[PDB]
Amino acid sequence: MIKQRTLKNIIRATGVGLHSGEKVYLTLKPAPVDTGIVFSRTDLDPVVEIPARAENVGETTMSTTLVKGDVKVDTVEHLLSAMAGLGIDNAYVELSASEVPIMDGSAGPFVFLIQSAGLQEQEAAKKFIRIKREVSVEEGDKRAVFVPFDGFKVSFEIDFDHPVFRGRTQQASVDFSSTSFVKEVSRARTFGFMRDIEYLRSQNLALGGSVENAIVVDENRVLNEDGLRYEDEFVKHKILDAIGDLYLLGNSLIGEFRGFKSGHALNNQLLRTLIADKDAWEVVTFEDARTAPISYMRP
Amino acid sequence: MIKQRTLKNIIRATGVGLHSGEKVYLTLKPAPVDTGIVFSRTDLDPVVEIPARAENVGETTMSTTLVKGDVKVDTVEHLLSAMAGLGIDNAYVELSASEVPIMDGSAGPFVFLIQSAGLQEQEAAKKFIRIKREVSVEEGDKRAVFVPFDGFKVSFEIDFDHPVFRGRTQQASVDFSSTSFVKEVSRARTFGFMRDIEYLRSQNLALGGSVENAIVVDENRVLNEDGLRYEDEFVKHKILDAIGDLYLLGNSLIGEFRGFKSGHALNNQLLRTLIADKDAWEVVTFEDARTAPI
Amino acid sequence: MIKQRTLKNIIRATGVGLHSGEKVYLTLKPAPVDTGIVFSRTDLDPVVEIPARAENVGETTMSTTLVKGDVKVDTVEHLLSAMAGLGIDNAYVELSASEVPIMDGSAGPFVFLIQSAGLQEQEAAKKFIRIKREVSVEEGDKRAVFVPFDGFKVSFEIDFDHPVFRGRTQQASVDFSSTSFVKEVSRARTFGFMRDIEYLRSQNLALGGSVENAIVVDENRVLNEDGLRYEDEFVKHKILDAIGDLYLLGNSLIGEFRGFKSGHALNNQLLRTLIADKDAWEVVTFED
Ligand SMILES: O=C(NO)[C@@H](Cc1ccc2ccccc2c1)NS(=O)(=O)c1ccc2ccccc2c1
Ligand SMILES: O=C(NO)[C@@H](Cc1ccc2ccccc2c1)NS(=O)(=O)c1ccc2ccccc2c1
Ligand SMILES: O=C(NO)[C@@H](Cc1ccc2ccccc2c1)NS(=O)(=O)c1ccc2ccccc2c1
Ligand SMILES: [Zn+2]
Ligand SMILES: [Zn+2]
Ligand SMILES: [Zn+2]
Ligand SMILES: [Zn+2]
Ligand SMILES: [Zn+2]
Ligand SMILES: [Zn+2]
Ligand SMILES: [Zn+2]
Repeated sequence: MIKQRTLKNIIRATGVGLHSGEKVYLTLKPAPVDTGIVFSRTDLDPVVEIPARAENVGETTMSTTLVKGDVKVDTVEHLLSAMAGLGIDNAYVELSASEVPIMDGSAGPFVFLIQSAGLQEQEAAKKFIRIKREVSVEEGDKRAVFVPFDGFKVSFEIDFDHPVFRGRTQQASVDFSSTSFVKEVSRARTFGFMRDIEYLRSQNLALGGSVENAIVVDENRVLNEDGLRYEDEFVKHKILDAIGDLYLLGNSLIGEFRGFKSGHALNNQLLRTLIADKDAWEVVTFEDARTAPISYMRP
Repeated sequence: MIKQRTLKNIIRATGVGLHSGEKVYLTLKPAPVDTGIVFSRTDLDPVVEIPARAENVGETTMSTTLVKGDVKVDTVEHLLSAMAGLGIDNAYVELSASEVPIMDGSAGPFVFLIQSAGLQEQEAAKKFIRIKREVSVEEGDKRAVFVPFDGFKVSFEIDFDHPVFRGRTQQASVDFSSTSFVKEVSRARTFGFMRDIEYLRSQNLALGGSVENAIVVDENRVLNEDGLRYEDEFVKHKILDAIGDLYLLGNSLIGEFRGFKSGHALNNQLLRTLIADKDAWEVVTFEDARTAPI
Repeated sequence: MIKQRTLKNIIRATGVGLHSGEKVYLTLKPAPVDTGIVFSRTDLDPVVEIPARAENVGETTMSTTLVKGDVKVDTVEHLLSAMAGLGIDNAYVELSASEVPIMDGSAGPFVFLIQSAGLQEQEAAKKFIRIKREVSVEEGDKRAVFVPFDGFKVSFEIDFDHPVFRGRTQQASVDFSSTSFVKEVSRARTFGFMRDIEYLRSQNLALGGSVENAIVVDENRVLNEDGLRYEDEFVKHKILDAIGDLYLLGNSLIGEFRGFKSGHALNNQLLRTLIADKDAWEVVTFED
């Protein structure tokens, strides 16, 4: 049987909130079978929990935001990408504030935290969502598509014609496993223009955001002193975001995603569209010695 | 006088439908005086005819689509460009499906079929639509203009800033006083991005679309093994498109067209706007061919 | 005390109207204290006056247009930039038509005409509007912002990815405590594509527009035989426009403006937003 997985131990970490600029306290905890990933606001009394599911998504402006009433948690997608990447089905993510710390702008830190906590296989079948037919959404020139595929494959293309981007890799495809996620995707940082940072920092927004947690460009060049982690870092980050946003489905996906200039809003719209078309997907498990077409890291 | 023209004989051909990926059966037939170009769906019972006229254009998303009720024929513009280019006034176009076959992505195959069918002059004056005053339309950054001109002239400019287009010819003008439609325009293939083909195919659209019927590019380079036919092939295909779309006026044009990033939608809008402005045009004939534009 | 300033003498000029292609007559005249800059349609009877104030701006399609009822004056910003740059508080600008003549497409001619008129210091304190809190507006990808600053600074960035604009300065800052408006900004000409000119002409518009009053480009190159007045002429002209548009506040600014692809419409929207946000600004005079 292909089994569900959680964390072996509790692990804690801290970092700055992108929005607040204040220190946020993060705790990852084990969770029972069929819990999924659940965020909890432990600064609140009573504590408020928000399951990481598509139906709980609120705003999708800059990051993916989860909401329950007036209570929110944003900046969820990078951590969720790491949970998806390492095959973590069940976990609690406790936070002292309304956002997951941005860390270095990638999913790398979260991969390392999960690894440090250790993996624990659980006595319950892992559920997968298999794409059975094509589903797509578009918003202007932006497109996001699911097609059937025996495995998990994520493709993405951006299109920037600014000098800084002309001739750089702007398309990539990853045939997904834990191992191809950790080394080829997880450390890809988010990115934006310095003029966009300037604009947010004026009007006192994104107070924790800097070159320390993003690739920062201007019209002509990359401004980070140490350059890029990967030549394809820009497009790899979009793949990272897509993996994280798609994990709001609540289970590992068996299929193929293709994005063109897609963002959190379109990713979420694609999920909603899939979920509502019951003919386009099925829940599957792999029992009695059968195996899944996706490879995950051994505990 | 300058006489109306039809085909001398029937001619048949086949080609894959861009949309369906299925073989489509095409027949070009002679037609009486004042018929214009009429498309006929022979797969339907009863047969449904749609005159190739500006008023009959439904959608314009990827190609020019003629519509009558729930029946449509799209990808009409490349064939219409050849009819316009060779001066065919009257003809029936019978089709087994909701699209004209895409052939090689240009008007070249239709030039052969029309010329092989032969030209037949008819005992009636050929009517022309002469532009008397400027008319224009815009949509976002896109523009389309008619300007008075003693002849027929089509100018077009595109504006792509992707590396694959930076530096390539993206503007051209053809004055048909001196210049041949067949030699200078007809063989220019349509074009687009491989990422768009991928997407369309995933939607079961463009099931017949490939490098065999388009110039296919990515962000940085032309993907076709043997590259372009002409250096200016991109912008010349836009001129081909304009000539075909403008022939939905129903008559040869005496005037100048100028497009900037104009597509089938804006082209049709220009026609509808022109038609509504009754003082911006007139119909003319030439009892002495010597008085016509060269 | 820092005093208000008007013109010393009346000065006249003529030029082609950008829209009409007709000869337009202009007169600059002194004005009393607290008049501000006032445009006058002196071709009409009775004469119609439109104060150059943010509340009187109508259309912002290609230029800034002032309106009172059905009477308009457009293309005001280049002249206004000159008035602002030379510290002219009070003046009348009389016109024979609904547009300020375009001249050479820059503020240079207006600087020279104002300079020719001479300066007259007046017996009243000059009022400044000081920015005390950040104010911002946005429209699509365009942004305009005021930030507190001890002086006057204009920062601007454009973003064109056409070959003709690549490899040029597309961002500039001017701190007017160190930089001279007259030598570093005022001569920057307006600019646009020849295809845009051709389109306007076919609509019987911009009949007076040409290489004689603009930098004209195509997709790949500058078409003017003479090149550029400054390497950064394009962005400097946007700064020039910003200065003109901002002078519709009615007084000189103490603060910093930052624009990204901001045009006349967004510039005006920023002014109207600032005016309404009373806690973000104050009027100040200087006794010494
Ligand atoms: O990767 C993201 N979401 O998954 C980023 C995308 C983003 C959006 C806007 C930006 C503006 C300027 C710079 C970088 C930017 C990236 N969204 S985010 O994680 O919420 C984020 C937003 C703003 C930031 C500013 C500066 C550093 C890091 C940031 C991250
Ligand atoms: O020339 C045309 N109409 O007159 C083409 C324009 C077009 C639009 C979208 C494309 C996407 C990718 C490649 C080429 C494309 C060309 N419209 S079309 O004749 O309907 C057409 C559409 C899509 C195609 C895909 C692939 C080959 C040929 C095509 C033709
Ligand atoms: O500087 C301006 N306003 O402050 C110009 C901006 C502009 C707009 C559109 C253009 C089209 C083509 C060429 C240049 C252009 C400049 N607006 S304007 O002063 O009203 C103006 C408009 C159109 C013109 C065409 C030709 C020359 C000069 C022009 C000035
Ligand atoms: Zn679909
Ligand atoms: Zn750019
Ligand atoms: Zn991200
Ligand atoms: Zn591009
Ligand atoms: Zn075409
Ligand atoms: Zn361009
Ligand atoms: Zn200007």
